[PDB]
Amino acid sequence: AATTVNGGTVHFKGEVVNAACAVDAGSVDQTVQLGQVRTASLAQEGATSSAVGFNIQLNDCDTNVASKAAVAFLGTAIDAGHTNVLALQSSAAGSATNVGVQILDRTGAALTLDGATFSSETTLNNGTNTIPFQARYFATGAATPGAANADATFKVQYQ
Amino acid sequence: AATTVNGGTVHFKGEVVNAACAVDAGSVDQTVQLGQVRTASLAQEGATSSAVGFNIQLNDCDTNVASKAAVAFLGTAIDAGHTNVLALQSSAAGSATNVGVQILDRTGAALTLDGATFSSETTLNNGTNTIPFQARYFATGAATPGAANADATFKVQYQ
Amino acid sequence: AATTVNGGTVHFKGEVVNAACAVDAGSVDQTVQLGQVRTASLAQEGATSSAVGFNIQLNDCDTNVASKAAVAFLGTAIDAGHTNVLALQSSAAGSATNVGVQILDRTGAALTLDGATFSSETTLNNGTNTIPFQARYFATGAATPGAANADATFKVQYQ
Amino acid sequence: AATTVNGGTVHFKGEVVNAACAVDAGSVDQTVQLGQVRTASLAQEGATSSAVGFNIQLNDCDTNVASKAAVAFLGTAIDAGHTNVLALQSSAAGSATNVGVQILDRTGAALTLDGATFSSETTLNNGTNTIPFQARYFATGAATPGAANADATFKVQYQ
Amino acid sequence: AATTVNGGTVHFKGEVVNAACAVDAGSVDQTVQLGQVRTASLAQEGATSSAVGFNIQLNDCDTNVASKAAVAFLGTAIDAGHTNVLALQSSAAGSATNVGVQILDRTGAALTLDGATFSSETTLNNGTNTIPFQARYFATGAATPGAANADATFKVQYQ
Amino acid sequence: AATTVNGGTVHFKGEVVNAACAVDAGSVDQTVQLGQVRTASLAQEGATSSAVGFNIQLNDCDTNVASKAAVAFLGTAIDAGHTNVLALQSSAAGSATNVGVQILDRTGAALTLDGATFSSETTLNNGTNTIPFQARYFATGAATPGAANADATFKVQYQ
Repeated sequence: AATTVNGGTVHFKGEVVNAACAVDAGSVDQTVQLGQVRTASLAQEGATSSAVGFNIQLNDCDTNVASKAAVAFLGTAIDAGHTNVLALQSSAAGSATNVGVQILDRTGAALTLDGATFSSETTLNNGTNTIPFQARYFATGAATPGAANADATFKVQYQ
Repeated sequence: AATTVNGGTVHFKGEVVNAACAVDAGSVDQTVQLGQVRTASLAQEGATSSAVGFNIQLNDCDTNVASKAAVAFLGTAIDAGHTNVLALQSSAAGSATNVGVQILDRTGAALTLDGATFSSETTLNNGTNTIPFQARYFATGAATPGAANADATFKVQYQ
Repeated sequence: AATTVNGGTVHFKGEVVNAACAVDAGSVDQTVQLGQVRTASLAQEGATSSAVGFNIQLNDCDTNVASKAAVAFLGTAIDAGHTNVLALQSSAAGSATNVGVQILDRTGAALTLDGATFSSETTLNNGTNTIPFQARYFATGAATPGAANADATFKVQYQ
Repeated sequence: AATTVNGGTVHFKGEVVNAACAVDAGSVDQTVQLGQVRTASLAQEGATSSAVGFNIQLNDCDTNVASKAAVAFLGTAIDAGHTNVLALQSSAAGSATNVGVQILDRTGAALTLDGATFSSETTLNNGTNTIPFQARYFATGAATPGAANADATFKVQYQ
Repeated sequence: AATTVNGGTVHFKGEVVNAACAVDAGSVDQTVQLGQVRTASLAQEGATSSAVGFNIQLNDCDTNVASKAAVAFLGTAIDAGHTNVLALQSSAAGSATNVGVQILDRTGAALTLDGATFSSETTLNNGTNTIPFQARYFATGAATPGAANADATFKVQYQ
Repeated sequence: AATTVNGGTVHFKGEVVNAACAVDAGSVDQTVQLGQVRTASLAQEGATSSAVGFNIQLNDCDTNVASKAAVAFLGTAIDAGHTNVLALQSSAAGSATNVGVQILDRTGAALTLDGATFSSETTLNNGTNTIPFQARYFATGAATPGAANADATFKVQYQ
């Protein structure tokens, strides 16, 4: 009485890289919860809210190949005058206006979202590594209620 | 040289609101572990179990705009006669029956899961605020072994 | 050689306030051990047990800004008829029944757990100040064996 | 001026069982921090390390229904001849080699990770209960630097 | 004027039992400082060390319900041939080997750490009672330097 | 009968390193409570509050492979000219402004949070070792009430 049935399907995602380190499986696709923000704290150009931090791990590093590392982000800018601010993208209607998302480097400086400007270097050691990062909102004009979600991709430079 | 490889993706979640307080990032989406409960403690209609507490945190409050707040929950009722009991929803097979989840206010009273009846008001103060809540199982009959998971959403009224 | 290895992570907790005093580090989050109690001493409604003492310590107080302080406690009541009794919350099963936790002021009167009614005032002095408090069990009926854990939050008023 | 705004989502997790006791909400999903271990302490097959303890707590126990309890762990073995040694799993790259984790019973003996061989029985009493356990590393050869995380599941027998 | 500031959190721990006596708050959870021991005194199997005393205090005892009391200890044994010796557990590294902790009854004998074999009975009187105990090291083989932390739990059997 | 039921999941976390010592399980992930601080003590740039101490514990040290150790910290700075000040990150709504966190060394000097500038070396001994550290707030300007949470990571050099 075997009583064999059909179970389903399993999908595997991965990548093979020729580099000194390998990005951790928990950092290739992660979601950061920023939380709600009051419009009273975003009332003029240049106003910023508080910051939320996230990390990127590097496994199996080898210092005999490379000793430094840097991360550069790529995404859609809010306009041509603010090249370091992300643009919100949730749906056709519902997103807020005159607001964006900034990414702060290890030195507290905003990162240009062009995919070529890399962050500050960080010395590595054999084994696991961690590179800190922060995110925050950045008002451009008068903020309005709505949703605020954004996506971005990053690349790593070992040298 | 300077080896560059592809990295991953980062997804940002948030919301902008026009209110006197903002929900904390750790309270927008949280899970509560109720733990196991014996069927012998749920034998007849109206029987309950011990409660488990969870909190909702409000940040950056201002008492010059509003001085009180209330929370109303929304979810699927278990029956037309039990409007204040949630219904279990995990999968198509392998869930308990004749049991539900109740949400208790800070006055020990059950909350109607219609999204309109708000809980008891609580005086706020400038800065961080916390609102207590409790959850417990409610039996509408004879309990049956199985899984017990539920979901609900809340809204905040700043009166 | 050097032989550098990965270490760990350190988390820092704190708060910046605008008031005459500041809560001590050991009083921000503390645990009070009530100890066991016999059901024979809790037989009917209104019965109480012995009290266990705890205190809140204030630091860097200044008498030129404020002169008196008071504390209000917020928590989940046991029912609508007993607003000064805190409800137990440990897990889904294994908690005692028809029993709660009462918090007594330095005057010996139980405080309502609504976050608005403050305790009796106490004159302060420059430097370190401590405010005494007591906790005891309270029975609303025939007590049953089980666990008895509870949590509460407090706010400080500087009048 | 109600000024109602959207909040968030709450997820509830639990289970209903027909047994003499119920597992504590704090023991259905727990993390054990083993800490770092030097490679010099793991040089040949069969070499172990120091132990770290963890507990499983049972609530609302009834002696009439049952008087003894035992558990059995299920997980992925590291090898065909090492069925009592759990295999590490953290990511594709960056994990220690030739080493696993062992789960010791209250009699100091290892446990087969097949989900069928239960541990030594323990007498119960009415109310809460605690069962002790220990975990340690186990070398199957020359150890290699890396990360070491693992997972397992357990079941309870109320004989 | 009326500056209100958020404070902190208070946690209460306790238990309600149906028995003749209740355990004092100072004996529910306590730490015993054994101090350092030279490895020269622990050189072969069966070697012991000097004893360190600790007490378990019972409150509100009644001589009508019960007349005598006894306790049993439950913990992880060091080996299958040594069932009355605890096993050291502090971390994955830096712990002593071939050394365990032995608990002695008021009669001078060592108790088995199975949670079923209770110690010698002790006559009680109305009011407060204390039960003496002693702890010492026990060498299974040749001692090695390291830490010697341990933990255990006890149950009281009124009769 | 047996009446076997389902339990839960156990998560094990650890690391295997090739170094002179190993970090204790209690020091790889710890929380430090700083307590509240008044804005009156943080009014100008360079003003500092009191200090709170914490330790990093090393186990199973060997004095034949290495004799001295050092610790370097990594985190997100608050400004380009304040590389020795850590930035606050709790949420996107409520956090103190112009206030950071400094990490002092056993020499009393602040450490640069770049992950390369190690602290002052300390002589080790065979067995357990402890390295002291202190943390404090640092004001870059006029302080603002809010939360003051922060995180950081460290690495060890066994020179």
